[PDB]
Amino acid sequence: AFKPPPRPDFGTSGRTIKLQANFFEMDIPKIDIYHYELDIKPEKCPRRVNREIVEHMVQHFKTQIFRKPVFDGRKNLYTAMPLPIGRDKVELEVTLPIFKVSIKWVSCVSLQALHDALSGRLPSVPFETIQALDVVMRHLPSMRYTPVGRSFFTASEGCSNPLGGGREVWFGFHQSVRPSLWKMMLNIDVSATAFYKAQPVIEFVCEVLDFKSIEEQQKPLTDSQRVKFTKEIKGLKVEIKRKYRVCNVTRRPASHQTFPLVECTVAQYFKDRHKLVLRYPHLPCLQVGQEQKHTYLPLEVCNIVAGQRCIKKLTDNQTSTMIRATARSAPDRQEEISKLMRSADFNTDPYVREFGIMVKDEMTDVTGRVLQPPSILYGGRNKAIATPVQGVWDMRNKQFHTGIEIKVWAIACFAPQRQCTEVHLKSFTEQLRKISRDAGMPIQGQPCFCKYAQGADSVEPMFRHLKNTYAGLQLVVVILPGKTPVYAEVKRVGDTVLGMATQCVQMKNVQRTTPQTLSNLCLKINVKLGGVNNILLPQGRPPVFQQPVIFLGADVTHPPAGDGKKPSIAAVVGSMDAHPNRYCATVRVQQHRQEIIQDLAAMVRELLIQFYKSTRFKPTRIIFYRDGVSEGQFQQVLHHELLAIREACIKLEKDYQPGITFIVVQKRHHTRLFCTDKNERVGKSGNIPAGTTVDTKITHPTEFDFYLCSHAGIQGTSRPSHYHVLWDDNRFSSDELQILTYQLCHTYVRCTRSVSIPAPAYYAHLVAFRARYHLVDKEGRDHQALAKAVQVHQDTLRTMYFA
RNA sequence: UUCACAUUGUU
RNA sequence: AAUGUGAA
Ligand SMILES: [Mg+2]
Ligand SMILES: [Mg+2]
Repeated sequence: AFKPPPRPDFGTSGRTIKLQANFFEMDIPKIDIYHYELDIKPEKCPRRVNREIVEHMVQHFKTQIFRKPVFDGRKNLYTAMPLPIGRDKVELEVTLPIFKVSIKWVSCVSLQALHDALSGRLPSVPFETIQALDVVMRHLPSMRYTPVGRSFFTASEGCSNPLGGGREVWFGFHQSVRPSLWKMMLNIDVSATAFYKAQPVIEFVCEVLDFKSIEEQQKPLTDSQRVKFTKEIKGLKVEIKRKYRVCNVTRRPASHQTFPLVECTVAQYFKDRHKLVLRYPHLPCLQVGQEQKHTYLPLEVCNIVAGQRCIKKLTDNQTSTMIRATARSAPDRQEEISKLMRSADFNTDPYVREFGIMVKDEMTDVTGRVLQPPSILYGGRNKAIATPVQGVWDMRNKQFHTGIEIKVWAIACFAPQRQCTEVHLKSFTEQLRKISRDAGMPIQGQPCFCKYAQGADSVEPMFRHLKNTYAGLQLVVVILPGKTPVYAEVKRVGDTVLGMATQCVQMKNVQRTTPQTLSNLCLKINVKLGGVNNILLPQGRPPVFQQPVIFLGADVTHPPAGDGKKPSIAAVVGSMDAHPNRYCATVRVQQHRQEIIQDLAAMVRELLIQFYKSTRFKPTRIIFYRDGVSEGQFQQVLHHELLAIREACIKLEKDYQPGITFIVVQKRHHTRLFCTDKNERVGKSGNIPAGTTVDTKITHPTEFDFYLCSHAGIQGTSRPSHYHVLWDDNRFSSDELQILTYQLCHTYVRCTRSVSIPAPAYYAHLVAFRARYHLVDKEGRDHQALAKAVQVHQDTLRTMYFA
């Protein structure tokens, strides 16, 4: 239950395609790097400050110690050659315009062993070596650019990309060192993010408060303005030589604001001590440093410090500007990455030079294979077969495999009548019934109930009435004016309080209908009512379907940044037929920002029981798609969760041991794939075609992983999903697993398109999202409360309410 | 809330 | 959540 299976073989299905990857081959010497531990006192210093300290230590003690070491920013120092220190732990006094730095030799890192690991010779890739290489490649840019995670950012020279509110777009790149079947690879991608302008605080005030000039406000500021500004600058760093974090903004103007020196004002203090007359004394001051102290600084003497990323949310306009700034088609992105790498000068990096490393300035050529899409089987009387072309198909002249006959339904319109009239509702009903009839989901008549309502308060009593009054009620269609807290309430009542099927529609989609919109809407409706939209062509499925098999999807969605308290949400879905089409859901609230699904065993047990209830089979196989786990958590996650699945099986039945395949689905990596041949590009975005598969050259040297871009690239540059097999009792071959995954990408019911991840994982996402909606504004006893919030009604348990 | 894709995620 | 590109 510990180590990931070796790659069984290489895929052979599908026609070849020439690709380029944003992986750049690295030359690594055979020598041994030497690793030393570093302890810096005081120990609370920022990583930047630590790097500065070590740099200064090397420059001040260059004599008879040390030539060019690299530092990870905390406790790790690597050197290409040994240091005249042996294993001795020495204490160095470093004074920087006060720091005690102890150096103890830890170990040796053999790059030769890494060469053994990249070949077949060594079973595993030694992580210490990878980390060493990463510290090497990260040393220089960490002190030249602004490090953000594994990326680096900078103010692009010659360009200004203002966002408003004292913010601008900084451009940069993700850089990571990764082992491959081929060589060591430098993964390089371009990115952009919001940073605070390094402008005077006065101009920051002007941009925040919308002043063209500071003279627009000659008064001391309204409380609204002072608060609006306080919320913007609080937490940011300003300077005068001296760095300060802004903890507050004084209420009183600099002329009036006082402090004890006996009391003295700020304006006066800057007159007497600094010979400074304040040109804007009517404006307030910034309280900096410790908030228990009384250090107040005028706005005029302060600048926003450069290199501070905007953590706060961007406004709608700032976001629009951001997207316009960073919108790149696939070829445009390929060229920007290439331009970046050619101008990067990695091989002239003195620290890269010290460790004898060479980096190839060209993208790696890779051969992909474009898998054939599955045929999609429909129902009705004509039993049409749809053939996905470039990851897309449609439902024109097609009927659902199993269409629900709708006899009893209602309409609840929370939109104002003056905006969404009865005529609109009637026309909408006619159109929807036409489309529904075409799709094989006949809405046989008019709704038995159609009334207007207002506010969330009216939801529960209206729904309670509906459930009491109309026997055999199948659906309530809820018309919403737009973004409103009524949606969350309709879902709370419907899914968790009364167990009623709802379908919400925006007012604008009722006022102006299109065949396509109504079609997709009919997809959702048919699914919610227990229907089967379509199935994979039975004879076109891989042989895994010859025995009972269940498909599980799992995801943990986490609370937004700058948060605590809000729980993480874990969602697991399971297939309930042989198609596979129908799914059931399980969802739990859990510890804040925990990736490991805590209650997995119980969830899986539920899903297995329900599977048996639906199919009268016990799965001989369990295929588990696990979204969002990064490499650094493979071991922990697999250890807990695999054992959880096994436990769920054992407790269900003595000696019930279905084979488990554990795949990690990853969409948030930095691997990009591009068409080498321009004539292979698809659409306006110029992306690789749906079905593109890569399991060579840039993948793992020993393990079972692959890239599958299962979706059509509509806009920007596609993200090919990465699949990493952490465990496989079923002994899948690459071909069968890749084809299975791809086919699963075609079973997603909310659209007639192949999606970017297999339907189970996507459904898991939808479930966690709905749970987020159930928990809106609700976040021992509190865990019980939150658990209750996400617990769906009994009549909702066997449904696809999350569609 | 029709949907997918993509982006931001010592004063 | 925001913002874009699109679809029978
Ligand atoms: Mg997740
Ligand atoms: Mg959106």
